[PDB]
Amino acid sequence: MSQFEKQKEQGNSLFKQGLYREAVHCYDQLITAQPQNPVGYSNKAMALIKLGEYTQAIQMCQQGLRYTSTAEHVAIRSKLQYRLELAQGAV
Amino acid sequence: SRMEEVD
Ligand SMILES: [Cl-]
Repeated sequence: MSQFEKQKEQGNSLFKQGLYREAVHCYDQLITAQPQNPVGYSNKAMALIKLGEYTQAIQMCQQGLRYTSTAEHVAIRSKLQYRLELAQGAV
Repeated sequence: SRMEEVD
């Protein structure tokens, strides 16, 4: 495992343990170390949502998407979940 | 992993 993958597994272990602020802090180190890797932003956004920090989550999602290419094999469940939120938002 | 999970 590279250092990034080790730091990432630690953030993920904290996240799975329900230690969300702790995970955020590790995820911040992913962003710092690899600023063009969407995974830090995506992981940090989930931990933020768990904490009810919705505004910073939105900021992390927008930032991570700047470094994400197209995804051409999207699952149907994902589309149902996204379209549900998109539409709830638009109402 | 699932939508609700980390990566
Ligand atoms: Cl997907």
